[PDB]
Amino acid sequence: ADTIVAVELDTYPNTDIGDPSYPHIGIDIKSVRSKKTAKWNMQNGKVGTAHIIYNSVGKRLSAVVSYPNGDSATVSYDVDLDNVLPEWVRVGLSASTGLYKETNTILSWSFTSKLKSNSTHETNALHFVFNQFSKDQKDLILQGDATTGTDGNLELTRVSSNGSPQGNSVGRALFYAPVHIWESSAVVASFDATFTFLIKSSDSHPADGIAFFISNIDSSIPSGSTGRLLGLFPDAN
Amino acid sequence: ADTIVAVELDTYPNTDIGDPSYPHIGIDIKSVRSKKTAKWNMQNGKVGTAHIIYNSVGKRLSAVVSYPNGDSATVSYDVDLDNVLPEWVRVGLSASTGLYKETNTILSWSFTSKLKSNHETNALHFVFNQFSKDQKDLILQGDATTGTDGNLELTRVSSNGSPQGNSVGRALFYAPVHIWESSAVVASFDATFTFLIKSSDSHPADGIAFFISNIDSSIPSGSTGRLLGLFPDAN
Ligand SMILES: CC(C)(C)O[C@H](O)N[C@H](CCC(O)O)C[Se][C@@H]1C=CCCC1
Ligand SMILES: CC(C)(C)O[C@H](O)N[C@H](CCC(O)O)C[Se][C@@H]1C=CCCC1
Ligand SMILES: [Ca+2]
Ligand SMILES: [Ca+2]
Ligand SMILES: [Mn+2]
Ligand SMILES: [Mn+2]
Repeated sequence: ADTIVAVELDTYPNTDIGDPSYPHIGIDIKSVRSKKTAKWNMQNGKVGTAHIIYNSVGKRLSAVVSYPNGDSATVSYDVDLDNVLPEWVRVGLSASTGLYKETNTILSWSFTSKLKSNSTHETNALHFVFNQFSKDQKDLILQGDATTGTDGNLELTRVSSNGSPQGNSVGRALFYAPVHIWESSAVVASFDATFTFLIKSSDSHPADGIAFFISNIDSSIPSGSTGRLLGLFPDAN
Repeated sequence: ADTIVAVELDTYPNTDIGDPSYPHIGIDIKSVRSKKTAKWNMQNGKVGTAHIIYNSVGKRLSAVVSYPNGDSATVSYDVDLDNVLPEWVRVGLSASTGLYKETNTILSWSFTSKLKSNHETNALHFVFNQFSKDQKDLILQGDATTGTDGNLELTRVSSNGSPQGNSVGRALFYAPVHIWESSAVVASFDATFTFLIKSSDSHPADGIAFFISNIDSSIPSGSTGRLLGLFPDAN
């Protein structure tokens, strides 16, 4: 079982897995059962924006999803992610479909991590921005059904050439470089990710969702990780 | 009068008011009496760094002071600045000395604020690693001058290199900061300065603070020594 820290955009209410009875954002530490959730008025076929932020001083991971009509949901959780994450990690995006299905299209993705040790404004830092994904995107490690098509969009799960999503699909995009999320003597580690998405469905019950995740370097899509496990977890412990 | 939010590097234990009995860092919302505080053993004459951090989603203002030897102190407060702060305000540095005195030298000051919404994102980043005699993007107040040594001297220093007593100075960024907004999914900022606090006297005073306030903030009077150039009295 890989280590996973994630912010999950859960579109399908699995009440078997302990998911509230509505779509929701959640914060997941090493389990699909969120540590904290908030109700999320998913808007069909609209372009949504997610922001994940964490600084290691206040030790609070936060997320906010928002749609252009003004509506948004926030969730936040307290943890020393240094306790739970390895020094070095990859970061990425995950999505999945089940019997219910939905476009898991990523239009934009950006990330910044910064390690500020004990000195004069000299920081280890990494910052990347993707607003156009391209067929051959050599700095993404695509896994599963994820393709970065020619439309400038990351499709984390399968889609027909006719705009209909495929069920039973799992996909993920990881930055190629490992990220220095922490190190022993590190007074401030902090990161933040934004991504824009289009989750659209002809279904009543689009499913399932998209997630920003951090896991160890040679993280692969774990088996039995589709639909409700959003490509992150092998099972639902 | 002019609302304030500060992170104070308070070097002098003023129990006549509300400090703790050791030098310290604290988060001040409208009052010198820190809403939270942490023990901070400032290292005389050693160059240190301070990082203020805040995002409008988690509602937690955080701050950490560290020196090169590894040592650092941290303090956080849950607070929704959007509720305490005008949409538009200036940010700055402030410092003061009293009977006891020390250098309040700023070597570097940087600042980022970002206001997002539904890639509609307004932002303001600035960085000073060298201050110059003619810093037209700083509004200097009180005894603050931008020395010839490339540093910002918030309180008065001698031509010799020693500190004045009973001094109070502050540097504010010229441009007003849009610190939050109506359709603001995220309104976050973060600020580090590096500083050199030096005394020969056995107990230095009084401290340095990063602060946020309305656009027309001026030093309220007599806030020297224990009030760190920020609040009029000790309420
Ligand atoms: C929504 C999001 C963009 C994540 O806002 C975060 O607070 N990042 C801001 C700065 C924007 C970042 O994209 O540069 C402050 Se958080 C902190 C900034 C320095 C790097 C670590 C994260
Ligand atoms: C403490 C805090 C305010 C968070 O420091 C940030 O890293 N701003 C620095 C400013 C560096 C300046 O050169 O811009 C990093 Se932001 C900047 C963005 C891309 C180029 C280098 C770093
Ligand atoms: Ca679910
Ligand atoms: Ca004091
Ligand atoms: Mn869920
Ligand atoms: Mn104090």
